[PDB]
Amino acid sequence: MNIFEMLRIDEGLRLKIYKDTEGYYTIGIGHLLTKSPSLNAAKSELDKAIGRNCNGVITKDEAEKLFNQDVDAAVRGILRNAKLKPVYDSLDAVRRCALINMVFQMGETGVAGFTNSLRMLQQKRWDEAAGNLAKSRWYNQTPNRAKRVITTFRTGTWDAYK
Ligand SMILES: [Cl-]
Ligand SMILES: [Cl-]
Repeated sequence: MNIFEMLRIDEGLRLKIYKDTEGYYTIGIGHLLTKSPSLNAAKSELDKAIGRNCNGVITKDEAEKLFNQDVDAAVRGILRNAKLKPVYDSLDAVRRCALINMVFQMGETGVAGFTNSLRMLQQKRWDEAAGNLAKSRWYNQTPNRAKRVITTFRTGTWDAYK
């Protein structure tokens, strides 16, 4: 199991514009297009992103290309962030994937806001961090996905995805 297989399980694959769990315009493998309410604002963002007139539809290949960018952007953003980098460096390979997963979903700023949970991960207090992380809107909004990520951090194994 690797980061890609993990996110693909969590986000799914859709070749046509759709609305995410929060009502936003998305495509492919969890690629947010716009928080605006317009479908047209989404269709324009999409074409800017692909470099063609897509009219709201893309190929698998295009979806993958976007996914490669997003994962890379997520890893670079963690490494660049003063709050996140130290956490990432203190972690083992499995737990590292769990932090990337959060960052891809919620953005660097959002994750950087879980101060307390971040401090406990850095301290290796697995049970207590799992417990604090569950106390969030994130967990209340997408419970099955958050539980998967949380188990990843508690255990250090790929059990939830298996
Ligand atoms: Cl809460
Ligand atoms: Cl969920």
